[PDB]
Amino acid sequence: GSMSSERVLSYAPAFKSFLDTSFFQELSRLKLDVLKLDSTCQPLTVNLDLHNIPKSADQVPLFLTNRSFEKHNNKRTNEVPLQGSIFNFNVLDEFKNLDKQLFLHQRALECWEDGIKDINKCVSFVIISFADLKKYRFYYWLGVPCFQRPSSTVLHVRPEPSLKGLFSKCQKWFDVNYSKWVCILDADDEIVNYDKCIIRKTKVLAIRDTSTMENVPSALTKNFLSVLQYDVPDLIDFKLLIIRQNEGSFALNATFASIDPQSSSSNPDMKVSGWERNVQGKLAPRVVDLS
Repeated sequence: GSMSSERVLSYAPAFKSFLDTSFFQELSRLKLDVLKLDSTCQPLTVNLDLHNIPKSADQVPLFLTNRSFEKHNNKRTNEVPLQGSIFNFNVLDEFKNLDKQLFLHQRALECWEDGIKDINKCVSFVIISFADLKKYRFYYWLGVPCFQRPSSTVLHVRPEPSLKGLFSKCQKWFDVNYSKWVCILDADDEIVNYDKCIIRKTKVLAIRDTSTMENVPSALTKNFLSVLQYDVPDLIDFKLLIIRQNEGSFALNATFASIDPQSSSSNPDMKVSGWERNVQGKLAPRVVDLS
């Protein structure tokens, strides 16, 4: 807290769920075929439209419909595909008593394992559900596994406006490279795919951000920064670009720091979070009456 404008970076939830009636109708149809099972997990695909996020939003909407259950074969115009899954529980008591922290931690571990192989694959979402087919009442809860490893590492940042010139090229790069969440500068300031050997030298990382909150990036940022630390353990100071398709991109002069002296360097804890808040702002399932 000596440099002016130095702050610890804070975050916003990565997505907001919007499940339309066709999603619940399809969930219902499919559930009728698995009544003998205690639970099922089925892949989902959604299309993110980072160019047309409503002004009223705080983060990108995650639109679930009947089509989300379908195999996605081709990209929709101006939209980025995101894979997730739905875990449907046929016993309401199990839906309720499932330890949600453990469950999301398990999801996060898979994102982590994917991410340390390819940083662009550490993003996902999960829906847990119970569907009362008699009442046509549906309980659901969106989780977006966000992991901070080490749990005790924070990111100190201040604005780096001298980098603002890069925003346009980053927007265009993310448009073209629709399967990627991050890009970096190479040693000649060309925008390229993340490469752990290049970034260790060039130290400039840009992220496709899902938040629209001013100066506050998506919590998904935590995932990317955890992978970065694993990839480049000696990296302390670097430049971080938070890229949005609106006018809200921002660049940061960033510094990793630990708030725990007795923290394990060989076996750091991973903090996991990302359950969506419900209509009342509580960390609990949402309930929809479709009858």
